Amino acid sequence: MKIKTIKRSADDYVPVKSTQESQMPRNLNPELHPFERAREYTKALNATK
Amino acid sequence: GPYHIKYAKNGTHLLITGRKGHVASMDWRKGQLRAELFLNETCHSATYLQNEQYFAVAQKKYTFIYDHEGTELHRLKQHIEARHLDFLPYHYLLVTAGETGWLKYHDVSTGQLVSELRTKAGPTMAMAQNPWNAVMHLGHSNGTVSLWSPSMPEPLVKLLSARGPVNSIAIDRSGYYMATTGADRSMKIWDIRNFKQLHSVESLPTPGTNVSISDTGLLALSRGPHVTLWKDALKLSGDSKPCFGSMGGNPHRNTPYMSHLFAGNKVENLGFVPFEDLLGVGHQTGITNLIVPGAGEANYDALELNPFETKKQRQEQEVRTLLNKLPADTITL
Amino acid sequence: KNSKIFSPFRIIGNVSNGVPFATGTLGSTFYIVTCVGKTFQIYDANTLHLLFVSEKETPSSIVALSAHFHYVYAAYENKVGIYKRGIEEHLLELETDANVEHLCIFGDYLCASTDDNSIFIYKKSDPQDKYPSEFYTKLTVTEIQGGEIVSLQHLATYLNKLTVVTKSNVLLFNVRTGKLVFTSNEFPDQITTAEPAPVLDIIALGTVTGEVIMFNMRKGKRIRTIKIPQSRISSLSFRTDGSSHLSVGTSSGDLIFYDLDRRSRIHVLKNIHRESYGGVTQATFLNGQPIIVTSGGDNSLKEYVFDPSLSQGSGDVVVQPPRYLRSRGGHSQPPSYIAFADSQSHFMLSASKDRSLWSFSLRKDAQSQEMSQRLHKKQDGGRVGGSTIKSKFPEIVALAIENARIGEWENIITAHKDEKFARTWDMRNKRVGRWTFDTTDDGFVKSVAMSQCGNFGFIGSSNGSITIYNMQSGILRKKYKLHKRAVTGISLDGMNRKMVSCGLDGIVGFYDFNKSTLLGKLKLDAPITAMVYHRSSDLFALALDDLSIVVIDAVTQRVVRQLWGHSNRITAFDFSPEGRWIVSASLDSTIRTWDLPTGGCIDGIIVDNVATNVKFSPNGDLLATTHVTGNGICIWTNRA
Amino acid sequence: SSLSDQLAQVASNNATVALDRKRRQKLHSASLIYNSKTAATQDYDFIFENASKALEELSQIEPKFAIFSRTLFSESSISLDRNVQTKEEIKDLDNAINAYLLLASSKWYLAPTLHATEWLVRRFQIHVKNTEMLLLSTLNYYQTPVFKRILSIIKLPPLFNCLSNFVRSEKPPTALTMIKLFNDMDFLKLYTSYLDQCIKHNATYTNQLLFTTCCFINVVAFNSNNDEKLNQLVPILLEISAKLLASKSKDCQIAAHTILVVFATALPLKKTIILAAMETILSNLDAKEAKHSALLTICKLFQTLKGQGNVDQLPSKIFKLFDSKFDTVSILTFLDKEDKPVCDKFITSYTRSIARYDRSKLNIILSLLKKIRLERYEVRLIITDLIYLSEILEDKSQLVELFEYFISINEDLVLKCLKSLG
Amino acid sequence: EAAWIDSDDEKIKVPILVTNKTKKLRTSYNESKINGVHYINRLRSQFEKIYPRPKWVDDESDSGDINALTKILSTTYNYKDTLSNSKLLPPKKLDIVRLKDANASHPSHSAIQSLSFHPSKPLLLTGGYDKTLRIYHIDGKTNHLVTSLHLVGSPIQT
Amino acid sequence: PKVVREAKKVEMTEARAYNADADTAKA
RNA sequence: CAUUGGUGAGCAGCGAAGGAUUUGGUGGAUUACUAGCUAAUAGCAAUCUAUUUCAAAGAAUUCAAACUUGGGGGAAUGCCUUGUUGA
Ligand SMILES: [Mg+2]
Repeated sequence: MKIKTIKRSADDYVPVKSTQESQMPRNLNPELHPFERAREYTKALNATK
Repeated sequence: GPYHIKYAKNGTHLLITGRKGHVASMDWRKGQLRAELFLNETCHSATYLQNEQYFAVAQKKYTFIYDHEGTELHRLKQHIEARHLDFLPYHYLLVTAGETGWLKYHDVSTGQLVSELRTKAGPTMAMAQNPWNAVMHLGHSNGTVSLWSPSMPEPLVKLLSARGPVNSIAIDRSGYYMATTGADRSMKIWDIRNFKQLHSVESLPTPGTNVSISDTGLLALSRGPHVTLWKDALKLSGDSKPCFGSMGGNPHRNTPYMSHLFAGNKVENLGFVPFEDLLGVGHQTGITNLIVPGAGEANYDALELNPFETKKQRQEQEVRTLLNKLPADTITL
Repeated sequence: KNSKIFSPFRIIGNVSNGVPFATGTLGSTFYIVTCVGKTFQIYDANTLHLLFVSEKETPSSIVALSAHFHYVYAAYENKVGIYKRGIEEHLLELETDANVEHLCIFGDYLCASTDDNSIFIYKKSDPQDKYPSEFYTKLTVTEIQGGEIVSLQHLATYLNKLTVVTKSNVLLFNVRTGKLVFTSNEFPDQITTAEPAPVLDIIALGTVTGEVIMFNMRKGKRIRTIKIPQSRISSLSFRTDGSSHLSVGTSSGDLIFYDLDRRSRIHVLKNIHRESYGGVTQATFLNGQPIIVTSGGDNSLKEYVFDPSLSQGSGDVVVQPPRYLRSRGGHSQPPSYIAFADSQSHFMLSASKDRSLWSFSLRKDAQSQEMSQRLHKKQDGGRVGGSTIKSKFPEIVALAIENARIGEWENIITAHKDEKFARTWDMRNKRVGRWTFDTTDDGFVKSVAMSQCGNFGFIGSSNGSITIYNMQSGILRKKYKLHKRAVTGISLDGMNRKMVSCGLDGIVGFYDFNKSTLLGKLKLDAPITAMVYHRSSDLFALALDDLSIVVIDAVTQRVVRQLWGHSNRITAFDFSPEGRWIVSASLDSTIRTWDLPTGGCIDGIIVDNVATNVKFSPNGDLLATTHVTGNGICIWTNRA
Repeated sequence: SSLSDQLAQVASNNATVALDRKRRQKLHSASLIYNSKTAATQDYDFIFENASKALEELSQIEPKFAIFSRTLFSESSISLDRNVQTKEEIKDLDNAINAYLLLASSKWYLAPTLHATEWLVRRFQIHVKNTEMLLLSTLNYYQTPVFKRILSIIKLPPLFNCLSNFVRSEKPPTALTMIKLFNDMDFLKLYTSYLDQCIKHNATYTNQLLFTTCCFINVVAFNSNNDEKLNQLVPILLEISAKLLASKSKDCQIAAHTILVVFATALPLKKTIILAAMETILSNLDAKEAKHSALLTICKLFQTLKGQGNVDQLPSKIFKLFDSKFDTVSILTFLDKEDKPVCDKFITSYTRSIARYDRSKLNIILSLLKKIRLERYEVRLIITDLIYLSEILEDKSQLVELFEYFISINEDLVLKCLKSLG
Repeated sequence: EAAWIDSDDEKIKVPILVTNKTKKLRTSYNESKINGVHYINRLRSQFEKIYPRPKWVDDESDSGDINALTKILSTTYNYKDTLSNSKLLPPKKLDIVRLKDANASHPSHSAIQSLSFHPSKPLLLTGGYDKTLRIYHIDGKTNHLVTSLHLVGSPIQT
Repeated sequence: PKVVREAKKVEMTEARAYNADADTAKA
């Protein structure tokens, strides 16, 4: 049938050049970032401290 | 055997614990063994702490914390006969339950028992953390599912989701849906945001030992040697009800998305690989990974979890996750 | 012919009699059905453990074996039986005196070929019935149509066609309509084997002059011709592991492999089975795996495995040679001597005319093992004198075993034909020992005995001398010289005090082993052939030349009982463990039980084959006997 | 099996996945032109640029290289990663790479092949995946520096285990160890398959044949004592000789002649094999240099025959073929040269062949016998046949002259044949 | 092209759905009975799925030529000429078997200074400083002593 | 070092086989 | 003079197409041989999963449940028990 799977290109995510910085993918889905309110509060508390 | 398997949060490392006491921690992609213990005892489950460096093992009567190389670091005398282990990553809290019917939260960073709660319902049969709110769900012999927080001596909510013991519990990533299987050969999909039962697969061919929900929302069920998957089961529509077979090809009826049979093996536990289209299965003769297209999140966020983390990123990630650790009392419904 | 004390139990030491075995698959696993004379055994392909045996011995020898899932079909004389788990479920009786020769089962049809070129077809009464029972029709191939039938085969994807293969040519019979669909062209050479190929419409035919033909039935034309000059094909089989290999067995005892794709020979396995016993009678690739199971008439069944290629790329060209994996076996010729190794019914030693000595397990066939003959290096350091070409030791004529010192040093003595010394074996290590006992009088060894303490070994020479050695160090200690003729028996009582000997001159000497003195001498009328000493009761029986068994009490040195009735020489005899019975066999094809208190024969048997040896288990529960024919051991249960 | 052993197998399968930065450093550092520190700093575009120029220079030397500019050295190949490709695509990729290694086999002395090959080493990781093909193509340059660089950056297969010590070692592999590698039977089957591909593709060159022949010749020398192991070599290396004779290239044919001779002297063979061996030698004999070497091989093969029929006449089909590829004048020149090797047994079989099948050459028999001295038994066999000819064939002036020749030389023996026959 | 044709196949009509294994043959869900010719053809396609068709069956068929050397290797398995016919012994391998000692029947008491086989008869002569002439009948299995002759004060040097 | 010739453990694998039961048909 | 100390150079004797030392891998045993899978009074072994769903049965005020703690002294804030305030 039609089969497709997640496929990672290692070159994309691990740069070939040793000097190059590693790529940093970002997904802004809230489901991946739980405790939005609690985390900001503690960072507020740490900043005050 | 049998072997219980738990992947790391970023999916880079694998922890297998034999029942006879064979614990191994390895990097499965590159085939590198980090540590391998041959404790001559009865190990029940193990989990990774903040990162792959430390893991905890539930032995005969006490839980033990180990180092990356396998050197013991602590003997948790306060945890007695823990059978289930879970780690709340943002809170740095280790959670245990067992035959004592006591739910104990332990702070890895400070090494203080945050709180010990009495379940009062006998031995705990199942446990699963809700990642959205970090509220622990415990099943009991009386068939109820109780929701707990460190700051409450009594459960936040009690749900009656089976007429016998609840063998397993699983919760979606969003924290919106919950799947519970019981010894009454019944599987029920719950809506835990509103606490409304959506589906009730009343009769199964055999009792379902375990259930697991992937990032994409696939619903997995294991019944002795069988492993069955359903897609789009977690939806409020009636047509989404899990069904084993379509009657005359009814489009509405939801047939299994995938199936597999381990011929002579009783499946022990199910764990989806975090960021890969794979399903891990532990059984009597060892571990096996089944290829499940669409199982895992394709788009991970490197700020939270990164499969390609270097050691220097790991040690930096460790401190900053420790700096903004959420206090235990923050856990609420 | 029916005993009132004893009853047959089973036969030990046979794995195959030479009839082609049949392979059957249950799910993923496979099992092998092998013929043993009048009964069959089912081995697990994975471990070659016995699983089932036929419940009852068939009236006549089995000729063909075919297995489909649980059910096994065994053909003997004009009857084809259907067996499940070794228990008969139904019997098919053909209507002609002609004996069945070959057997094929496809779908609901069971096809039986008789020696008179008549093919009988049976059908299932119900489509869901497990096995065919009903008699459908009869198809006969005439000489004009073809010659003698070689084998019946059914190719895949053929609706109700049976591929009858005859010596002259191949024929296609539609069983449902009973009409000859197709006739092959006449072949020059006599066909001897037929094997369906995993490909469609192609059946491999093996000739008597080393030709393998890949005949295509649909086209009715030859596809390929392999040539094996100066050889006769006995088996064909295809590898279904995704590699196009063909294993061609030959009567000479060789197994050749051909890679059809590359038109090249992968390897040849030489002398896997003896040519004298029919060579490779059957060789079958297991369905979808590199393991090939081979059998022959030499009472052995082997398995060979193809390891993966050692080159990362081009794995097809670099093929590893087949490797021995596992096997089970027995004697190639009837056992000559037997003995019970341990007090329980635990292990049983057997030596045969094939120059091999075996330790057989009564309780699990897997435990049976061959006692290796690799020698120790001499203590002196001098080189051992022996032919560079390794050859098995001559046949074992006499044997004595003790267990008082098992695991500390040698505990078995064996005497060899036309050999002037007796060799030692160790049961625990299961290998020949390091000591050799010489008669020291230029005389062949005729009798061997062991003391109960396991310290001494007595060797009786053909020249009348008794030499006593020490087992621990193999050093000679004493030599007794009374008999002038061959000593045919030696025994020592449990207390290691009084020793008794017998010889062809007819005298029985009584010795005091401690003091080395002659207590007394007794002359019997006739020469003495054998001796059995009962240590518990201090009675020993002597098989005299005049067809008598004379029982004597060592304590008082007098004849206590004399037994008459055998019509010929007494091959062997033994005491019952309780000391109350003597069982003796003779060349007149009978076994008689003698009740010593009354001194009369209480039971008698008429064996088809002469019983060359008779031995009680020390428990008394089992009686084991060997016969002039049959490679195995006949085991009898003691109803008493 | 222990857990460690199974993980080791898992590690090998994922050797080139480049999971983390450290793994990328090891894989990308492997190089044939640059040291490790400079190699890591480089980028795929930089490596491709040099290779693209390098392949152009190779194309000028040999036009066939230009095809790979379409497939392996295309600008799109930069983004092509082998790990993410399916099984069917990898096999297609391996066929292209294997073909390239054959062309580059003969040009390793040129610098551009080292720059052209660097692209495949870095991009497609042939040194980890296609290690067997790379070593085989460069097997005959074992004393060159380039082979040393290959050994450093390459993980050895099980069959090439003998070369392990010379990995990252100052000395190059010695000629003696090269014999040991060929001594293994599995390697010979592996090499035979590789050599078969070269014959199919006409990709062979003199250096390959010279090196291949020596190792084959040396292997027989090492197994001369062991007759059983020699018996196992006959199916393989003779089968190679059959393939070499099939090549239209003359150099390949001469190697088959060199290989065939050593077996016949190393191992006596059936006359059926020797007769079949000639037919292959003569079937495709066109080049003059091959013709010279072949005729030397033909006589040597007969000299090894030491059984009944040692000097019996050639079969009719064989004789006609030999005459066509070698006229009588040619052999009369062969017998003329003083340095001719011992060939009497062939000349006897040839001489008896003439009488049976050709009546016109009977004068040639007289000339041949003078040129070469035949041994006593061989002379007796010839006289025996010519006696039969006189009774059947008409008495001819040449026929009686051949007798008259025997009358002059050893008159007594002529009577002995006549006494036994008539 | 088929050499033979069977008419029974065209007429027979089989149901598929009765047994589990045959169910996979259906091309559509509606059909339940198919005639024999189509039924066979479906079986053939399914059979290929179990056993893929290898190269040797289809693309290849057997139905001075250079390949004579390759052919002769295939037919012959023993590639060494039988040394029985050859009258000339092999160079480096000697086929030698030991037999029973000549002196075993009657041992000598001194060194065997000389040996000699009789020109025709099967006798062997031994002499030594024992001053005896021992003759043996060399048969290779027994080697009994035909006779002896003691020569007083005459050492046998040859 | 010469070529290592190890005998690797060989364990059975399930393989599909054609069933002759479908071959028979009834009119 | 003695070494039952090491390292060697050679005999006597033993002695059939060689002898000795070490070692990797797999196979069979180390308990007494009634066959594989499943939804199991039968199917499958080429699996079905296009009948696998309904029906029936099935919920202890036990509404109890750390038999599970290294010793001594306490325990602000917790947690358990008891009472109490106001809804
Ligand atoms: Mg070993």
